[PDB]
Amino acid sequence: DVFLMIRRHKTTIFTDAKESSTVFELKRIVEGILKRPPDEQRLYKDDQLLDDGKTLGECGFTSQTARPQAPATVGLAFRADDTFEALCIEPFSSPPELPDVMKPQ
Amino acid sequence: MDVFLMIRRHKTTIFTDAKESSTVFELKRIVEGILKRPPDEQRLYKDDQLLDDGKTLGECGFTSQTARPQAPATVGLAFRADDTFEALCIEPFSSPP
Amino acid sequence: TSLKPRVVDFDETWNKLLTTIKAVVMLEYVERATWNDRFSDIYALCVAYPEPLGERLYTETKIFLENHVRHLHKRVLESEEQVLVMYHRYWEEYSKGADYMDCLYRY
Amino acid sequence: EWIPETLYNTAISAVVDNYIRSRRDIRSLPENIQFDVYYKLYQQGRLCQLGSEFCELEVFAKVLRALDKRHLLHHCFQALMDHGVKVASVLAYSFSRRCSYIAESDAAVKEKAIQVGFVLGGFLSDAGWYSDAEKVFLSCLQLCTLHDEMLHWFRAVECCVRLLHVRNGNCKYHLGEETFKLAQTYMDKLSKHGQQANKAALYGELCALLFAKSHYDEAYKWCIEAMKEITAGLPVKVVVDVLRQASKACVVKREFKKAEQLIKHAVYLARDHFGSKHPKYSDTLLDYGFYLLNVDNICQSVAIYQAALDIRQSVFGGKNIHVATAHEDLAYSSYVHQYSSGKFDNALFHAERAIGIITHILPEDHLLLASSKRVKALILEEIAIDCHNKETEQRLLQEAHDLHLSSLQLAKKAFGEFNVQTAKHYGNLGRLYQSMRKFKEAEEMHIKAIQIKEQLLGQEDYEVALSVGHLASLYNYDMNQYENAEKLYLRSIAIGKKLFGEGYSGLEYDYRGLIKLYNSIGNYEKVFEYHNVLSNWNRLRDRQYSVTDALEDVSTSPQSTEEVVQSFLISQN
Amino acid sequence: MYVKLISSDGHEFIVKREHALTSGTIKAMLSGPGQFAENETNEVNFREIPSHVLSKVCMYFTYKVRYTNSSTEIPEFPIAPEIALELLMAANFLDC
Amino acid sequence: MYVKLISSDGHEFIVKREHALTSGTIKAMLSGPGQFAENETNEVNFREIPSHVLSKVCMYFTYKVRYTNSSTEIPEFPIAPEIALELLMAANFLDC
Amino acid sequence: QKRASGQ
Ligand SMILES: [Zn+2]
Repeated sequence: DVFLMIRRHKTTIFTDAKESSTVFELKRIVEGILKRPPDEQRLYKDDQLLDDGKTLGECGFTSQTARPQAPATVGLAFRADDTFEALCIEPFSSPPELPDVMKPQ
Repeated sequence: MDVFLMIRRHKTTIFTDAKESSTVFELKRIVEGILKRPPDEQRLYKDDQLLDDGKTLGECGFTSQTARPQAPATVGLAFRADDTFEALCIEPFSSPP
Repeated sequence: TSLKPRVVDFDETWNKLLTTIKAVVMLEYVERATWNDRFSDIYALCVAYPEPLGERLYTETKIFLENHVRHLHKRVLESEEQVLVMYHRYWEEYSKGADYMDCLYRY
Repeated sequence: EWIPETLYNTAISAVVDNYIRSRRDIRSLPENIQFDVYYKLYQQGRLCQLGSEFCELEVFAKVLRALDKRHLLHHCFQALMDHGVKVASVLAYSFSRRCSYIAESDAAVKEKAIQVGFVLGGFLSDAGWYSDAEKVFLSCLQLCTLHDEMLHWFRAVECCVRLLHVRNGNCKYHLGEETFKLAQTYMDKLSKHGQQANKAALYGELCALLFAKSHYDEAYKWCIEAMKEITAGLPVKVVVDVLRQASKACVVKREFKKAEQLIKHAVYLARDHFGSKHPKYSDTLLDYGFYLLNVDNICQSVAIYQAALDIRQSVFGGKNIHVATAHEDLAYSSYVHQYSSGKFDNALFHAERAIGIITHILPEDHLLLASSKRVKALILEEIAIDCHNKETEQRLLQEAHDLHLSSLQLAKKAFGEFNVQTAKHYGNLGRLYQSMRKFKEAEEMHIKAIQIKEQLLGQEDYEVALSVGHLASLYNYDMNQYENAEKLYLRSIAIGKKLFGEGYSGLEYDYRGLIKLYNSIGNYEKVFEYHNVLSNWNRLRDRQYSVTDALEDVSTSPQSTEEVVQSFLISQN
Repeated sequence: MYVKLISSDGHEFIVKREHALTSGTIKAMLSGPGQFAENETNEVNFREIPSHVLSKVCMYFTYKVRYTNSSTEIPEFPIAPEIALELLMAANFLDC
Repeated sequence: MYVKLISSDGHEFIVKREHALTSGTIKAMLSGPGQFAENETNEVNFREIPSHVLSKVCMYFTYKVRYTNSSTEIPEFPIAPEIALELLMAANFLDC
Repeated sequence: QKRASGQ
């Protein structure tokens, strides 16, 4: 059982998939969320097309590195009209950088 | 009794010691033996006020109880280019953070 | 600057240290201001941040001294029938250098 | 002479007096300076200002890098734990929490965390906080069991070596075998890659584990393995630990000739590298006192424990488990030394100090009580017999009975019904019921002790000898069984003279009882010849009162490393 | 005989060598190639010691030398709390 | 069965509705006028909760829901030191 | 005394 963060531009789908389930079910689970067919979308594990045939365990989504505490992100594009777009995954925010008390100042 | 002095002239902060009964001319002798200038070349400035070349350190205005080695009494010093006896330019050490 | 721990890079500081240390041994002239600044370099290496570079400085000094004694050994061995005199002068130079490097590495 | 103070120590006092307004900037100081400010805070008695900065793991990591002034750091830490702040548990939890976050980080950060964990766990194990050093070492192992690379097996087997030392001392013997199996698995993983880690420390820790569970047959084999694994490149601490554990395993199988060499070499190595004021030297002194107490050299053993405790009261402070173990070891040695004299004033004071520390720092259901309590439960018995009153005698015997029952329950819960420690508790209970005039219960307890100990140890083992001596004293003086007492006294005398020779101290306590037996039954020729035997024993006893101090008996360089080890190994054939 | 302890601000702090040798680091700086016994006075350039703390160090040199083996009551060195932390860093580096 | 936890920046953390009702405040926001099923997912606005902390909140939702009544020993939720204070106020406001 | 020291 593997937990993911399917981010496209600013959305962040918090889904849970079986370790043995393939990428096609991961694309089809978005049908009930953003209502767009799996044909017109492709996933992205850090600039890596995730094809329908290969399973989630093959493409590095092991349950050790995508635990619920820190799920592993995966990109997405919705093809626009006919040509897919680049990963515009925006970073969340910069938390207030607490100063290091051991830093000499 | 021992009296400790922290004679200062510009950046120079020469440290010295002399007895209470010691004379200002002895301080001139010390500066001559260190800064290589004749006693008439300099006149000491105790608390930005001119000091006579004679007299003694006991009645000068400082004594042992106010010139202890752990807190020496500062003394000004200046030279001259044969005339006009250019004024002292004691600068502060630094600003403690 | 100030006498505080600071993020100092060991490479360039050790190179500046070595250009002086190679002359501290074998009795070669160095500038007095340079010799006095190498003390601050030793201190900055020893109290560096995040991790003090005293271990690295000691290891590099050991490696340099081993290399220097090896080079002196090669220069002594390559000369024959005069080995004693030039060995003695090399030993005098290296003893003075050892004393002065103990002075320099006091921190 | 009134030498003025150094500007360093004068500015340290000025910095401490200005501590609040310059607390943040002190953390940005060299490690040698920063430790001295905190040591001055401890010296001035400002523990709360010091304890609020030792609670942070990163601030305590810099004072841990001052390896020179570690004897002062141990004393400051023990002051903080006695103060009330639980810095040992706070630092352990902080390390585990900050450790679980960088599990996926790079190799440099994980290496830094592993080094910090080794220094912190070594400090907390040296200070005696084994329940808190285990969490640090568990987190270090958790880092090590992430990437199956080369150096990670070495660091993980080092973690598992250090987990046995913090589990043997914490009396977690059930987890000790599992930790050793995991370490041996990682050594096998190393051996699959053509690299053999040095297994001396692990086998010494396993020997400590098996001696603790009273498995002396296996403990001797594993200490033989550890001594075979000792090389020249071992650290002094590791070889000292292996040597003293091998001595403790050799003395309990009654190989005194080899145990003396091992422990004298261990004491010599501890005094050379560490000094006369080091925790490891004190540990070697405790094991040397264990040797001396087991070989009927009790008068020297008391002085050795007294030297061992005085190191632990100086390096550490008050309520510490190491000081407590030194107290409970010195209390028993003073008990056995002053058994004939009856002056159980220092022995009771030391046994009361041990319980007053262990109860404060350990849970009431912990195994380390079962030692301290029983030691008191011995002394309280002998004070009860010496006291002419009946009310005080009854009260003391009831208190000793409660302590012995508690210790027996702890030993049964930890080891089981068929352990040597349980047999010792049964023998002590038999002696107590003899003192409590419950003669049937004393007989049953002594029979249970004999049945448990005879199969576990040898048929003619020393412990069986002293326990049949106790049973013969019960049968002779109390139960008036004049034949079983005779045969058991003969067994005890035979084993004592076989093992310790004619100088064994229990020989007089057997001869006097046997003379009383024969006076009760007759055969005055036997009484006369045993009076002659007792006179000869007294002669040999007063002749062997040289009692030269064993601290200098180890001498200066009598032999060297891999010579005592080699002699011990070759002597095994 | 009068070393010239130059601070980081350019201040010269001419003080007797007997006093300055009470600190191990200055004794080390005056030993070796940095001896340079020219005109009886030789400078010791401290590139990272400010003047306001080097003055206190020199005053401590005079304080400690004058109070060697003295049975007279020894008052505490008046270290101002505003410079106590810097002086401490200048008391470890100088070994004074 | 999905709800769109919009943060202050604009990040639309679409988490399952069963996970979101772990927090009392989100369950209250999805009750009353907030339960009106606009689109399919109920857009919950969090104008005071940034994205770098709402992501951790949603991760905690999917962590607690998965790890509830766990038989095995449960691992602690990883909260970074820089996020801990902002995730403390977000945990109080959301009553999770 | 009657018996040996407690083990
Ligand atoms: Zn406190």
